[PDB]
Amino acid sequence: SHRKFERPRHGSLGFLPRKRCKRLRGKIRSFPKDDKEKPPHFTAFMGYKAGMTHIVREVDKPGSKLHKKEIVEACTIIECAPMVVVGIVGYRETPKGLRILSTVWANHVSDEFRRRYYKNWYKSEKKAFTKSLNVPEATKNCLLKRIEKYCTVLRAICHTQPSKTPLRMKKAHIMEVQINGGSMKEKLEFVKEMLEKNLPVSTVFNPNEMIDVISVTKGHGTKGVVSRYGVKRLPRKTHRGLRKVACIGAWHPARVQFQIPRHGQKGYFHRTERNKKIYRIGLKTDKNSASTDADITEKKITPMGGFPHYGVVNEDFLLLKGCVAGTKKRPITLRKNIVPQVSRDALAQVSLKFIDTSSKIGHGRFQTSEEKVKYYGPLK
Amino acid sequence: TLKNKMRITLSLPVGALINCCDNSGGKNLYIIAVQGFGSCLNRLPAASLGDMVLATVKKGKPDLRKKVLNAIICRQSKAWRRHEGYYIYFEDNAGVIVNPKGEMKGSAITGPVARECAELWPKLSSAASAIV
Amino acid sequence: VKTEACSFSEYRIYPGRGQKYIARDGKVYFYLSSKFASLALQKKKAAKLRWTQTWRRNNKKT
RNA sequence: AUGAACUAGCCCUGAAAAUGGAUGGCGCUAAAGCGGA
RNA sequence: CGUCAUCUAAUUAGUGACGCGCAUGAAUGGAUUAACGAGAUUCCCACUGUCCCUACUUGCUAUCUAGCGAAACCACAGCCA
RNA sequence: CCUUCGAUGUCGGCUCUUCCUAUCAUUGGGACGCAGAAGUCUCAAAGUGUCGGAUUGUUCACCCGCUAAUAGGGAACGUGAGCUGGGUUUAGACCGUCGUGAGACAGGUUAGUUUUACCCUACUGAUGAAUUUUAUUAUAUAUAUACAUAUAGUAUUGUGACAGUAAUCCAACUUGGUACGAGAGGAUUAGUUGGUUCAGACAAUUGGUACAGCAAUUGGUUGACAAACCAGUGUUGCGAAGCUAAGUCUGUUGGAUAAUGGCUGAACGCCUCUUAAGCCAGAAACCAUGCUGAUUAAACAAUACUAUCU
Ligand SMILES: [Mg+2]
Ligand SMILES: [Mg+2]
Ligand SMILES: [Mg+2]
Ligand SMILES: [Mg+2]
Ligand SMILES: [Mg+2]
Ligand SMILES: [Mg+2]
Ligand SMILES: [Mg+2]
Ligand SMILES: [Mg+2]
Ligand SMILES: [Mg+2]
Ligand SMILES: [Mg+2]
Ligand SMILES: [Mg+2]
Ligand SMILES: [Mg+2]
Ligand SMILES: [Mg+2]
Ligand SMILES: [Mg+2]
Ligand SMILES: [Mg+2]
Ligand SMILES: [Mg+2]
Ligand SMILES: [Mg+2]
Ligand SMILES: [Mg+2]
Ligand SMILES: [Mg+2]
Ligand SMILES: [Mg+2]
Ligand SMILES: [Mg+2]
Ligand SMILES: [Mg+2]
Ligand SMILES: [Mg+2]
Ligand SMILES: [Mg+2]
Ligand SMILES: [Mg+2]
Ligand SMILES: [Mg+2]
Ligand SMILES: [Mg+2]
Repeated sequence: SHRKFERPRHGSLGFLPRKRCKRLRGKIRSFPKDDKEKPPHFTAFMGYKAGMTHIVREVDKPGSKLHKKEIVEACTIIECAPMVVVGIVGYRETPKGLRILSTVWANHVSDEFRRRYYKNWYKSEKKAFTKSLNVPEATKNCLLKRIEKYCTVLRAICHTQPSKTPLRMKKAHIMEVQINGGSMKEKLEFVKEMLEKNLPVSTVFNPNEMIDVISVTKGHGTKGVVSRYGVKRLPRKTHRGLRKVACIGAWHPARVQFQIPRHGQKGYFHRTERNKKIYRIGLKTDKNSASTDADITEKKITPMGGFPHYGVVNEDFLLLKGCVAGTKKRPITLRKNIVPQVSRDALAQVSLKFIDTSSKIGHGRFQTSEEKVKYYGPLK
Repeated sequence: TLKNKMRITLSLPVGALINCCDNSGGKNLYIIAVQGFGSCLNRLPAASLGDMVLATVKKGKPDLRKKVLNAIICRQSKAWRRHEGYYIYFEDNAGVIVNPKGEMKGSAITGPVARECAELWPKLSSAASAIV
Repeated sequence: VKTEACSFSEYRIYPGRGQKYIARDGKVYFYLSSKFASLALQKKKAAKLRWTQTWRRNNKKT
């Protein structure tokens, strides 16, 4: 007979195999659609997560109850040191999917790029990438000519520089960044000028832009149905315990179905989230990187006492409205939208009035360390 | 009159007994329903400081009792966030008896009243002494 | 940046910190931390606590 | 050089139930279907 | 789920009345009754994680390891429409 | 009365998933005894929803409410080694009617033990080798070649067959006191600002949490001070970091169609959306895009370095 009362299903079946992810790094599944009237440009970047803070902003929404008022919002800080471009790779279309022609490498690579190919570098002779970079340029140009002639997709290989962060790890992270833009010849002439240089973050993104974020959620281990799926907790009188599901299924499909929620592993899942707005792009050469026109105290972004569990941020960075999956130090992949947004929020430009830099250990009360000494006077 | 009312935390579920805050003759209100509440299986309807409710009077003058009446919440004791960046809470829970159209049955509110409520109902803002 | 006093231990409160409270009469109080609000709702007096600004003023210590 | 009224072969409407399913399956229309030689 | 009143916002429940009572009734004891009861029922105040709606936390198990080490049950055996 | 009496646990509720359409609301349409508004009959359609309570053990029923609507059903009358045990249905006891009596009552009432998973599968997560009767959507210098090519080890970056999939509904204001109407009344559509249910995360702020920490204190015991300890956490106040909701953030657009309305146009010198041939527009439905997995393909590619030895 039918269930007495109706209620929507607990889980979502579109994220179903709730297992641990294959890797820490978040991988892009699809790149933005290639428009060939635009000039060639990069489409992605990668950084690390530092912490959160809050800001003060003036609203500009005619019709709202908050039309002309100062509000407070939370934000997330991503440390965004420049990457290095080290190679090129070209794909062509087949009925079996995309297909690699070849890979061309630059003339010199760094030791933190080579560490990613070893399980233990400290005991090795370190002979990776010591013969192949010594090829004549003629072979490379013939290969690039073939790529220009037969390929339809270019991507550029880039890597991060973990020595400029407070991380304990020394291996760099490697990823492929697709290059949209004009014709294949223009794409090739674009990439080659960058083959051993730095990508700063403001070459890829702009202020007030809308971005997508890819990363891996925080891990929690084995969890029960009550926490993993959110099911109704069961009465106090129950004999074998109350944190479970009462009925696993009817008699007679004489099996358990795959839609029934069970115990299992929770967290450490891979996710892609849309529409996170950029509020400010900081620069490591700037003394007042957290001061506004209304607050001329000369400040940096790092709060009094360091970002808790991360360290001090002293490269250039991003400020994102909202929140992002992952722990402190977790690598975050950034991507442009699949097609550009034209709504009112994505076009509106933001002017900030206050960034907060008080301590996040305990309950902080000052914005700088000089205020603290000025308030108490001389101590013992 | 616009009905925008950015969201406010609900803590006053069905079955609560609150003060009456005006000079109509009643002394308390017993909440029995909340207007515009949807469907969710085991969930109790609950209200915040600008909502209209259905209620009865448990002690007060005999012509107001044994009836279903309308009311509007003016003060609440549960903390709620203001978009400027702080949190607020009152002493007690209070409301006034009104028409289905929001017209007062009395003619004077006793204590302070919240600004979010006074923006949605103009007669109440007219009849209040302090708007906080 | 505009700040306000703490009404119990008169510090300065920067935006995004506070906690206000309305008495039975329409007097507004504004505390910043949990500790100060807890002390004020237990009916304790700031003049009776050694670490507050009020005590140091009544003992010629500022 | 049109207008009707009847009659009977194939086809069609009438034709709604619960795990996913059954001309035995694939499939078949110059039949690999129906009535004959 | 007798009719009337009351209790609630809403009462097959509780109490007070009515009585052609399928089939009440006088030591088969009738009608009452202060005090008493780990006896059966209804409402009110106080109180609270019973509940909205769950979260956090301690001991002892469970877990992995060195030793020690049983039983029920068993035609043959274990994917589906 | 076919199967089960060397036993298939016998009412209702709570919990949880899936299926049907004889469609209540939400989407797009046809008709009216259709001015507008409000409704009634009917077509494609199961994508998304279908509640809080008083009385009763209840299924059923009835009333008070909100809502957009509070549709009907199945899965051994779904679901007891999931629970509960109020009713029914052992043994105690009271009442009425019946019986000479022991006793009876599908008539009331009160009190009355709910046992076992470590096996096999199923399902949820977690490690992991082996794979030449095998594979190939090319490789070489416009030319040749399947009469071909292919070792292993460690490691990075990738392709993506196939399977799963996600958003939903409402209000106010403007259009507009306008269209329509004698009056009374009074749309659709589009725009703006908000909200409900659901899903995926997160902790700058607010709250909860305490066997990090600091302080206070009752009884007792070290001769006193100081320092401590015991009372299975002696008892109180605050309480960082971490976890956490009641707190904060985010939640697309294309292809091809169904119902229906049409175009050109014979049959049938007229006509006809085709009940011939040939075409157009078109829905919360379908297929993709997007998202999760991919020892689901005993699947594969490029690259770097190396193997008494190609
Ligand atoms: Mg029990
Ligand atoms: Mg903190
Ligand atoms: Mg200093
Ligand atoms: Mg319930
Ligand atoms: Mg005729
Ligand atoms: Mg046959
Ligand atoms: Mg045959
Ligand atoms: Mg009752
Ligand atoms: Mg008799
Ligand atoms: Mg006698
Ligand atoms: Mg007798
Ligand atoms: Mg042990
Ligand atoms: Mg044996
Ligand atoms: Mg048997
Ligand atoms: Mg048995
Ligand atoms: Mg059985
Ligand atoms: Mg209707
Ligand atoms: Mg009908
Ligand atoms: Mg059954
Ligand atoms: Mg049946
Ligand atoms: Mg049982
Ligand atoms: Mg049962
Ligand atoms: Mg069972
Ligand atoms: Mg019983
Ligand atoms: Mg008995
Ligand atoms: Mg706190
Ligand atoms: Mg805390």
